[PDB]
Amino acid sequence: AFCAPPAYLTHQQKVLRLYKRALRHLESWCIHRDKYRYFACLMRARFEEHKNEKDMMRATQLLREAEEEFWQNQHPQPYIFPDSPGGTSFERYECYKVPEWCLDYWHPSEKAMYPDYFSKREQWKKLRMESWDREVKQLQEETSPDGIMTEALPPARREGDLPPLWWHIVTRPRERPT
Amino acid sequence: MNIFTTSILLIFILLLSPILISMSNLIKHINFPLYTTTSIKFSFIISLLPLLMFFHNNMEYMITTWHWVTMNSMELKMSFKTDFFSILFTSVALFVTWSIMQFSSWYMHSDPNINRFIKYLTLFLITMLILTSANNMFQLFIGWEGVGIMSFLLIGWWYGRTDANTAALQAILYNRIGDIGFILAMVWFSLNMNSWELQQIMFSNNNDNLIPLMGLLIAATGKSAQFGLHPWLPSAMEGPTPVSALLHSSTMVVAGIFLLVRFHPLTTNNNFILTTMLCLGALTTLFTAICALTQNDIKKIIAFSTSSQLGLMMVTLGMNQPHLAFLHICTHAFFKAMLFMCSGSIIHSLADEQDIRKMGNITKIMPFTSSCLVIGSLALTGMPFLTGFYSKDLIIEAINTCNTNAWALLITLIATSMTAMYSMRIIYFVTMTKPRFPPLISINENDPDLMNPIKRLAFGSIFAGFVISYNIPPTSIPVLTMPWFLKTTALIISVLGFLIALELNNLTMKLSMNKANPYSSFSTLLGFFPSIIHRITPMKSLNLSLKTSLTLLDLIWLEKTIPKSTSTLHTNMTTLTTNQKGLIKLYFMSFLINIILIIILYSINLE
Amino acid sequence: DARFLRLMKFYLMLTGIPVIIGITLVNIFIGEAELAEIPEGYIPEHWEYYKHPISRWIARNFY
Amino acid sequence: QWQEDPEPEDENVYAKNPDFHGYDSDPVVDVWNMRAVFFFGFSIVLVFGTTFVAYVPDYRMQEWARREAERLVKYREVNGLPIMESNYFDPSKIQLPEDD
Amino acid sequence: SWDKDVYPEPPSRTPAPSPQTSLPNPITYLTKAYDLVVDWPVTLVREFIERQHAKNRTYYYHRQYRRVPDITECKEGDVLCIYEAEMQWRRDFKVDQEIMNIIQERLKACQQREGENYQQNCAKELEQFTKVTKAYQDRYLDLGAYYSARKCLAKQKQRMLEERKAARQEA
Amino acid sequence: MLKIILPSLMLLPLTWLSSPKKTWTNVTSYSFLISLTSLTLLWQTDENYKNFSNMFSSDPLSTPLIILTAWLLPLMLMASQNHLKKDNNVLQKLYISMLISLQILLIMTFSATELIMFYILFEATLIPTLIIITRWGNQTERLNAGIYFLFYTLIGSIPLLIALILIQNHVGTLNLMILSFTTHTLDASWSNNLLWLACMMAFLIKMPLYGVHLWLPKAHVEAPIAGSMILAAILLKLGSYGMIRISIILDPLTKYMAYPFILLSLWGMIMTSSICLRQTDLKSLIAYSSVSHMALVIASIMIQTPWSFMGATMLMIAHGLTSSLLFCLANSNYERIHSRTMIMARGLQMVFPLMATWWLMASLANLALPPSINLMGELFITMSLFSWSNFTIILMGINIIITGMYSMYMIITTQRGKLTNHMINLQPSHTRELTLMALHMIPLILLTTSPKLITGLTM
Repeated sequence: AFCAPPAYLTHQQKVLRLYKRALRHLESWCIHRDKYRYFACLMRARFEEHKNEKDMMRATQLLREAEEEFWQNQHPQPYIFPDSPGGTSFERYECYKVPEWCLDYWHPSEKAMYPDYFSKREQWKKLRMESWDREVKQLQEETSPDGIMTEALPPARREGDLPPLWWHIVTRPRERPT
Repeated sequence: MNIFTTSILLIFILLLSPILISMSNLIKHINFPLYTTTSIKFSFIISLLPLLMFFHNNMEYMITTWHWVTMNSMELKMSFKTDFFSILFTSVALFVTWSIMQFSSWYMHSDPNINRFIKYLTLFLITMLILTSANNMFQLFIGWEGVGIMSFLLIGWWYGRTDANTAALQAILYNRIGDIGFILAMVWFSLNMNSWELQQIMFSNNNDNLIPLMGLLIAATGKSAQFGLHPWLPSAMEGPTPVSALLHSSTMVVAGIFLLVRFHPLTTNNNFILTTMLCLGALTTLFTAICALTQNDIKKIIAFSTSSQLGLMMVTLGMNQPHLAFLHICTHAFFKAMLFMCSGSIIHSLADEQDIRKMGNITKIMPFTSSCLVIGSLALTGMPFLTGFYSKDLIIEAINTCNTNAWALLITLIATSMTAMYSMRIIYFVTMTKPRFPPLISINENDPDLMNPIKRLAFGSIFAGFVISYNIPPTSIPVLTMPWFLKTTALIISVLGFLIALELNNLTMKLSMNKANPYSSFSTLLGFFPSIIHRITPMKSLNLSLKTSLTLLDLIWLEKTIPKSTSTLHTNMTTLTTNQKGLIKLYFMSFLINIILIIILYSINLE
Repeated sequence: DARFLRLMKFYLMLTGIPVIIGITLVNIFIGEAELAEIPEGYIPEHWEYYKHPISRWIARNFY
Repeated sequence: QWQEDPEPEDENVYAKNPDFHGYDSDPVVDVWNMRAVFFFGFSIVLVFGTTFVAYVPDYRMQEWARREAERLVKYREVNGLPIMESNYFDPSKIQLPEDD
Repeated sequence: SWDKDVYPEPPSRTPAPSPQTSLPNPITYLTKAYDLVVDWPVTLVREFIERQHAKNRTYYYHRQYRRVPDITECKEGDVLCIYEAEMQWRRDFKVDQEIMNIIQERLKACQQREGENYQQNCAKELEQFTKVTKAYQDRYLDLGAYYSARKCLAKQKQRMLEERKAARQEA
Repeated sequence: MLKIILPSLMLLPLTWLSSPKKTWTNVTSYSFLISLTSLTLLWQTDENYKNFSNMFSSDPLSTPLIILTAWLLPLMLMASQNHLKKDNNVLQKLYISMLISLQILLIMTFSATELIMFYILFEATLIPTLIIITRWGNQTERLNAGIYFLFYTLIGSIPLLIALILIQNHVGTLNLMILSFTTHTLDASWSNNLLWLACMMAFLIKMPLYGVHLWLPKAHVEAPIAGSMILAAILLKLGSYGMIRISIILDPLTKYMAYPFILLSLWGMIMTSSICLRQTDLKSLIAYSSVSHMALVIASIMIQTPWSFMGATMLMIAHGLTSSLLFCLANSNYERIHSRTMIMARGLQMVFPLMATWWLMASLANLALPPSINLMGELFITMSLFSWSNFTIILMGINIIITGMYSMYMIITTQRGKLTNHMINLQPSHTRELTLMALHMIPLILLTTSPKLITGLTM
């Protein structure tokens, strides 16, 4: 979520994510924790066996055979953490995640009830208006001319400068606002 | 003629007062949930009086309140039919909603728009009472569509989930497919009888009523979530569990069975309709009781159980036993809603977790909720002398003691076994194993909003079937002389189901590896019905609507034919006519052509 | 939005309350006329065929 | 590139007048347009016209027809006649062809 | 208040109470309470309002239209005679609808009061219904949304022609 | 009728002689008052329709349309104040004058006893409409839209004029009271069939039909909010009023010359309601729903049964109100983002909570939610058709399904879902547009309370 995936997926990453999905589906089959511990030790044994296999031709072939075996004997209704994709409470609170700019249309009456908050808010807005141009130039001056980009953001190299493109990560509405 | 009607109307007045307040400035100050709960409680107490007067004299009324519009030869009025059905259902639904209101005041303390939630619950209750106390079919349709839209709004209570709006749209779609048959019935009765009132429709008893009865049956299929149109009900579990305990468990889904009960004087003389009811209900019962044997989401299990019981009610209606089906309707809500509310407590404590795999023992850590859940599961099963028994016993007897299709009988018994089975599945993975839930414990079930409604529903689940079945008049004649292996068959079935599930689970405790057998992937996945239909039929619909309907015709071919052919024709004739060369020689040659043409026309025509 | 609702309620009530009250007075004190038979040799005016006071007052003074 | 003015910038109408009703930029005009609309639409029309209509009597001869149907069924049950004859027009009034 | 000869209502032979136990009926006492608490103040309000009615009492009559030549007595093209006759036909048509509605209401009420024994005890109302419906059918049915007196007349004439030809034949 | 028309005229000098600031308030208020004055037509205490002169009259069919036309003017004026705020005073006055002229001509058309006045005004309603579209629309397709709108109508109307003149030469008068008592069976022949075509196709193109309906979405899409409102609500009802009035003299050729049109309407209902699913433009969606709804009116009028005419009148009134409402709702969001695509703004229930109830109630009236009068019309039309042929309910029901489907799709993908956080320009709702939705909705409640008014001559 916070990080952007790379251009392509390496082989070790593929293997780790297969390991994770296999252990999760196995937890789903092996509902009881002891059963799960046992068959998870077995699964780690199955992985670690071909762990020092140096060749790549056979490595990818083993990986694809494992993906096939996983798609087979795959729990149709695997466990899915509630707040995660496919879960009960996935976006259950995405209806109360009102952004911040909805306060620029508030009525002075509604505002007089929360004065300190809006003083702080104007402070923040001044902060942003000041840091904008500096972070923009920090971006334009350190783009690799190779021509290929990476989607990742740089930090605030110079002191007194705020990290570029922060007002949407910061100010991000909370995750359970009520 | 005064007290009865007075109360029948004051109930609606009370249900309305909260909503009229919701459109006022009081709601800012007053506590609206408590107000609504009190109003519902008082409505229930008031409704107890018509119930008494009916238990006493067994008189039923027809009450015309407001004359809406007279269309030539056909009058429309807001008429109420306070029979056994309407009165008893009103009282039961009001008790259950009284409980749900407290449970929501506790289950939704964190929701800012909770007052809107209470208002929507009350609106659904009003629409259901209209759908249940109506003498006219337009009023029935009003309640029908109102229940539909209220389901849409309550399931879609969280309008950020693109998976809840889907379920709401799903329900809308299926219930409109049912509305089609409902409207077919209305039309048939308006043309062949000239009235939508039941008192005048009853004189169609000696006619061929296959068309409107099939309409009503399609409507019941859609609303009671029968086989062809079941999926929407479980998918409706995207909504908060009070919604599931009120609408999609006990009252709304029951509207189809109630409707077919209200028209039983016309089915008794049609065997086609009875047999198709029988088959549809038995098939639903089997299919859902199956699909529930492998579901890990408690809500979905409690919902497939409801679909199975609806199939059983339709079976009952198939062998000409409507009063039994309605008594099961009334006795089912108690323990089903208590079951949903126990689930909701468990879910609110375990931080939204709904997957039994992460529930564990709940006796030690929630003894009260657990006892209530066990009472609910028992009442759902036979467990003699609880609420469920006093109906399901006679259901099984009637089915095994009548000239019925043998396959329906067989799969109904199998489905009662499976009822016991998945009841035990819940009781095992939620009440008898060792924990799988996170290690931090934030459990609290002491709040009186959680305990009082649940224990009221428990008193119900225990004594209400006895009470009713002894206070009701004798409607039908039960067969009470049958072999031992038929009067004790429901209990044998449930017991064998309990034992078999117990063995299977004590086995899955072992260290062998479970596998994806093809006979379980069929149950775990709703029989593939959604997986294929919900993405083949909309695909065709939405690709047709574009390719063949919008572009091909509207944007291409009608344009080419009419306007963009007239335009080309006229612009080409223009290019012809007006693209001259500016030479007087040629103009005068054409003038000569015209001279000659006129002279020739004259010569031939007149000389 | 609350402002719009406040204003709508105010401006509806501003005339609907006097109207409701006048109607209640008319129906408590004056009320409706009662059916009858035309006395011989009597021509009832067009408004003497209607029932309600508001109805027949309007009818008389405007129709 | 030919000369034109650039596309303007959208404005927040509540910026300068937070008590804005949507009618006009000048407040007084705004308030009085709002008040006139509300008055003449809700207080005047939707109330007085509603009453005027609710107190229209015998709309398209509906009450009178009921009263007369009562009169007629009474008379006809009391005098043996039926409640409706299959022929509106007395045949004596009708001369059918002398078809041959 | 309302005529019995039009909306007849049988006398409702009521059975007397036959208490056969020692417990109290919670409905008779609740009913006395409801009477004393509700019916009395309401009855008083009603007395007061009916008195204020008696003061400044008002009357209203039933509009009697005289008979005017039907369209049979009108000529082709004479729009005055035709206009009067057609307004009459529409009046009578509305009246016939209201009659049919009265009868449907009588049928509904009968079926409701009888209950289970409505095939018996409710055949007179159903017979009147069948009769008036046959008539209405034969005098107002197959006309379009533009029903008038000329169309009813043509329908009557074709019906009488078919019947007279079924009678002449077979004689 | 003069007491309703002459005030509508004096509105014009009131518009022009008024100070630039007080020009909107005066006209709006006096238009409301004229809508009030138009409520006397409901004083019908008999079966004898109101004839005020040899030219002006009002039956139970024309009275609802006249009241709707007198009530829509102030709503259009209001809706037309957020745009035109940056236009010059003279342009605003010209817009208001166009709208007033439309009101006047429509009240005349519905009050006309004779068909030639009806035709003249039926055609005069093209000039102000075309001007509104092409002068105050925003995109370049304004012009093609206006062209389509003009010439579909004129190519349909010319034969109508020829047929009216023929009827004049044959009968002596085009009066509607006379042509109803002095009527004769039309001998079945190709000449009289072409007469039927001439008398009908102008209205059928104005309802419209399915095969000829492309002029409507282009206009609505490219028309400012007021033009869309008046068009949808009235300028389609015009064709149904014409057909209902003129179908008395075409008997019995309507029995077998209708199958083509009944069929086209019943099928295009399905086609258009399906289009309303795969449609990116909200205005186009509303327009295609309007076509789907008017198909039922056409079929009903074609079978010419009492239930049919009644349902048609109810559906006309209700559809006018609710479609004007939906276009108002759409333009509300348009004024913020200036885009007609229904996919850009899809979380507006988290900012406009009250305006969403208007969306909800409208989309519920769009579909047939009872006891709405949008539903009583559909129901009685379904009943009339079922009596016609018991195989119509198939198409009627699939249309019902698709209707629920696309209305729910509209409100879901527009209000519900995740908010578009980049839309910082989503100003809260204006009291004015809120009043607009309220004025569109409350009359629906009131009609549902008293449906006896919008039934028609049959009842």
